[PDB]
Amino acid sequence: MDRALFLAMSGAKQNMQALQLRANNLANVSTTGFRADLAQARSMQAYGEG
Amino acid sequence: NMVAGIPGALSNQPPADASIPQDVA
Amino acid sequence: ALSNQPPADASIPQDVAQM
Amino acid sequence: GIPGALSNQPPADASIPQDVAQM
Amino acid sequence: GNMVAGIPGALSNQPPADASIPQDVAQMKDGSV
Amino acid sequence: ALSNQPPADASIPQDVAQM
Amino acid sequence: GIPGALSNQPP
Amino acid sequence: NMVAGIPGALSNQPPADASIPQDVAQMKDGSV
Amino acid sequence: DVSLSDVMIARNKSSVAFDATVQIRNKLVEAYKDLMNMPV
Amino acid sequence: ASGAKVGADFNDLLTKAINNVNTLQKASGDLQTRFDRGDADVSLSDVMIARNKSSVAFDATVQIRNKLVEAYKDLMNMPV
Amino acid sequence: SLFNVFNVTGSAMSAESVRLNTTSSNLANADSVSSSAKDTYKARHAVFGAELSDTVPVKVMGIVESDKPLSAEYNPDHPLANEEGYIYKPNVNVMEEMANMISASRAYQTNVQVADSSKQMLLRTLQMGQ
Amino acid sequence: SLFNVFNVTGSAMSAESVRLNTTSSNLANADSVSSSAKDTYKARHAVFGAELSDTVPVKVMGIVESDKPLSAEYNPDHPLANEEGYIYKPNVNVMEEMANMISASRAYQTNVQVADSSKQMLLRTLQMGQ
Amino acid sequence: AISFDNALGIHQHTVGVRERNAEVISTNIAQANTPGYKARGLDFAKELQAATSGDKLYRLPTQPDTGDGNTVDLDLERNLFMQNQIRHQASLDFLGSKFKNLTKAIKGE
Amino acid sequence: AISFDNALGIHQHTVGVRERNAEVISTNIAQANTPGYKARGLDFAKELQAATSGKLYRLPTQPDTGDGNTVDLDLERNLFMQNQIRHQASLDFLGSKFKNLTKAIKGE
Amino acid sequence: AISFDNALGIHQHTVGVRERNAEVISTNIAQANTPGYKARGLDFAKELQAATDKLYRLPTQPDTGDGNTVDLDLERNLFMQNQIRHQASLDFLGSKFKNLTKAIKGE
Repeated sequence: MDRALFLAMSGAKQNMQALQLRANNLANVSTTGFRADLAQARSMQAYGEG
Repeated sequence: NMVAGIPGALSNQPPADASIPQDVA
Repeated sequence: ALSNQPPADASIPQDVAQM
Repeated sequence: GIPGALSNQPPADASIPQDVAQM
Repeated sequence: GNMVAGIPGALSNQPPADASIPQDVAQMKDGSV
Repeated sequence: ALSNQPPADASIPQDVAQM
Repeated sequence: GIPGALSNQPP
Repeated sequence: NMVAGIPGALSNQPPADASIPQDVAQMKDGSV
Repeated sequence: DVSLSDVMIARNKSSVAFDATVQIRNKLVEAYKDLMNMPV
Repeated sequence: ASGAKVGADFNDLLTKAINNVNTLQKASGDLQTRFDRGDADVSLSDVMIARNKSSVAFDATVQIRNKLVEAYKDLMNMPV
Repeated sequence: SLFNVFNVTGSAMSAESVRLNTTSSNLANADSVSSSAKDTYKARHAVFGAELSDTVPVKVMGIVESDKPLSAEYNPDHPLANEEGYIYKPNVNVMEEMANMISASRAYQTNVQVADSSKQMLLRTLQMGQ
Repeated sequence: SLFNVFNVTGSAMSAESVRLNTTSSNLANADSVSSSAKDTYKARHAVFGAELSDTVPVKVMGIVESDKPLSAEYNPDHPLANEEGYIYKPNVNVMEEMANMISASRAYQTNVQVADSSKQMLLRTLQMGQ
Repeated sequence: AISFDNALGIHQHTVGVRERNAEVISTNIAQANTPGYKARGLDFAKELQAATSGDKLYRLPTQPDTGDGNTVDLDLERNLFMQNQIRHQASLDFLGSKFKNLTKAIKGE
Repeated sequence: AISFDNALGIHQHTVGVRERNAEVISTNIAQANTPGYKARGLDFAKELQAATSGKLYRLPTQPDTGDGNTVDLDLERNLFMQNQIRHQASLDFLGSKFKNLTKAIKGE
Repeated sequence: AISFDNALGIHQHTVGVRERNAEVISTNIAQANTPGYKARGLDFAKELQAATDKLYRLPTQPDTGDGNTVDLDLERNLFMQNQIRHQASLDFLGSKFKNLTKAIKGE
C-alpha cells in the first residue's frame, strides 16, 4: 500500500537468506578442507522519477 | 495493449531475486 | 503534477556499470 | 535548491569513458 | 525566498554538538536562505 | 500568549561560556 | 515568582 | 440414553491403566 | 451509455417544461374566462 | 412524422427502463439466494454489488413514478 | 453505464479475493513434500491485468507458478526421497506470504470504501431538484 | 475555504510517507558494506520546508545524507578491506531511526484526523440554511 | 433568454465531469496493486471546456516504484476522491437549486 | 432596517473568521515536524473587527529540542476541536437567521 | 402472486437453520471433554428440504479412550463460518422488507 511494506519485507527476506548462509558454516565446522562462506549486504537504489 | 504481472511481494523486489517467470515479467 | 508522457519504470540495478 | 541533495539518477562514474566524458 | 527548511525527526532534535546535520542544511533552518 | 515578534530559537551549548 | 525557580537563560 | 464419565487425564488413558472406576466406565456406553 | 445525472437532468427538465406550459395555459384560459364574464 | 411515433418512442423508453430495472432485481435475487443456499462459486462482493445496483435501480423507478403521478395530479387541477 | 464504479471496485474485490486464496494455499502447502520431484507443490500467484483500449477493470489472467528453485532438504529417511537422500519441498517463502496477506486484505477493504462511497453519490444524484 | 486544509494535510501526509520510506531504507541498509554503483550507503534524510511569506503547505525538497562518519570496522581478511584492514559501514543509528518510525507514523495519522474533521466542516456548510 | 442553458449555467456540465473524475480516481485505487499500471489523471478545466462544447494525462510519482512499475500513490488517491465527492455534492446542490428556482418562478409558490 | 446586515448580525462574518482560524491551526499541525517553523496564531477579536468593518506568533510553553520549532501539538489539537464546535454553532446561528427571515416573508 | 413466501424467498428459513447450526456447534464444544459423546453434525440440505438431519461426524483421528469425537479445531472454524453467514442472511432477509416497504409507501 505504501511500498514501504515491501521495502521492509525485501530486507527481512534477505536477512533470512544471510542467516541460512551462516547456518551452513556452523553445520560444516568439522568438514574437511571446508572454506567458510562470507556474507554481506549490498545497497541497490531504485533509480527513477521522484 | 495490456499491463499484466504478478502483484504483491513477488514483483516489489529487485529483479535480481528472479522469482517471477521470465514470460510473465 | 500531471504530464502527457507516462512515468518511466524504475531500474533498481544490481550493478550500475551493467547498463 | 538544497545543497548536497542526492539525485535520483545513476551516479555518473569512471569506467566506460562514456560517463567520464559526457557532461 | 524567506523559506525555512531542514531535516525533520530525531536528527534535528539533538544538541548541535552531534554535528550529524550538514552545515548547509543547518544554516537553512535559520531563515536567511 | 501571542506576540508580534517570533520567539527565539533555543540554544543548546556544550560550554555556555563560548555560546 | 517561586523562591528558587530555575531561570531559562545562561547563568 | 445418557452417556457420561470422568473427563480429562483419567479417561484419556489406555484401559490397562485402571484409574477409571469399573462402574463409571460402564456409563460411558449408554444408560436409561 | 447513459448515467443517473443525465436521467435526473432529463427528469428535471421535463418537470420544469411541463409545469411551465400548464401554468401559462391556465393563465391564458383564466384571462379568457374573465373577459367572457363581463357586463356588456 | 406523426405524433404516434413520438408517443411509441416514449413508450419504448419506459418499457426498456422497466425491463432493465426488473432484470437487475431478478439478477440480484438469484445471486442472493445462490450465496444464501451455500453455493461456493458465488462471492459476497458480487452479491453486495448486485443488490446495491438493484436497490439504486428501483429507487430511480420510484422517483420517476412519483413525478409522473404528481404531473398528472397537477394536470387534473387546471382550468378547462 | 449507471454503475461503472461498481464494476471496477467489484472487479478488484474479486481480483483481490483470488490473491488471498492463492496465499492460503501457499501457506497450507509449504511443507507438503508430496511425491517425485516435478509433481511437488510450487508457490502459485495470480496475475492481474488491465486492458486500456473512463474505467479500466482489473481482470485475473490465470494462476502462475513461481520460478524459484525448490527447497532441497537432505533426509535419507523419508521413503519418498531420492538416490542422494534429498526431498524437494515447495518454494514457498513465509515472509512474502505474510506481506501478500497484508497487501491483499488492505487493498480489498479499500475498494469496499470506494464502492460504498460510490453508492452515496448515486443516492445524492436522485435527490437533485428536491 | 477548508479545501486548502486538504492541500496542507495531503502535502503533510506525502511528506511523512517520504520520511517513512527513508527510514525503511536506513534500517534495511544499516549493515551493507557494498552499494549499487561505487559508494557506501550513508543514512539518508528527507528535507521538509515551509515557504512562509492562509495556509503554508509543507514540501519535501530533496534527500540529504547524514554527515556522521562511516563506522569503520576491522575486517582485514575481507575482500574490500583497505590498506589498514578496515571496512566502512553505513552510519545508520538504530535509536534515531526507530524514533523516526514512531514520529512519522503518529504525525501521519494526526493529519488524517484533521482532514477528516475538515471534511465534516465543509459538509455542514452545505447543509446551512436548510 | 428564458432557456435551460442560460438558467442552469455550468452546473449541468460540471456534474458529469465530477462523475468522470470519480471513475478515473476509483480506477487508480482498484489498479493500485497491478504492476506496470500508470496512474491516470484528469484535467477538470479541459474536460469542462469539452463538455460545454462537444489527451491522456499521467500523474508524476512522488517516489520511485519498488520494481513493479505502478505509479499509483494510494495516499493521494484517497485524498482526491474525498475532495471530488465533496465538490460533486456541491454541484448537485447548485444544479438542484437551479430547477427549484425555475419551478418556483413558473408557479409562484 | 430590514437589511441583511441588520438581519444576520456578526454571524455572517464569524463563519469566515473561524474558517481562517481552522486553516491557521491546521497548518500548525502539518508543519509540526518542519524544523525552524514558528507556530502561528490568530487574534479572533482583531480579525472579527476587520471583517465587520471592511497573524501573530505563539509563545512556547517549553523550549524546543533543537529544531527551532515551537509547535505544541497538544495545544493545536485542543484549539482545533474548540474552533470546530464554535464553527458548527456559528452555522446554526447564521442558518436560523435565514430560516426565520424566510418564515416571516412567507408567513409559514 | 405477491405473497410473503415469494417476496422473502428462502431467506426466511436460512436464518433459522444458521441458529440451529450454531446451537449444535456450541453443544460440540461444551461436550468436548465428556467421554462417550459423539460429535453431532447438521446437514444443511436437510433443513433446506424441510423448508421447501442431526447426523454424526466421523473422526479424522482415533479417540484416546474417551470415545469423544469432537475436534475443537474444526468446531471453532465451523462456528466462525456459521456466524459470518448468519449475519449475511439477516442482511438479505432484512433488506427484503426494506425494499418491500419502499415499494408500498413510495418513499
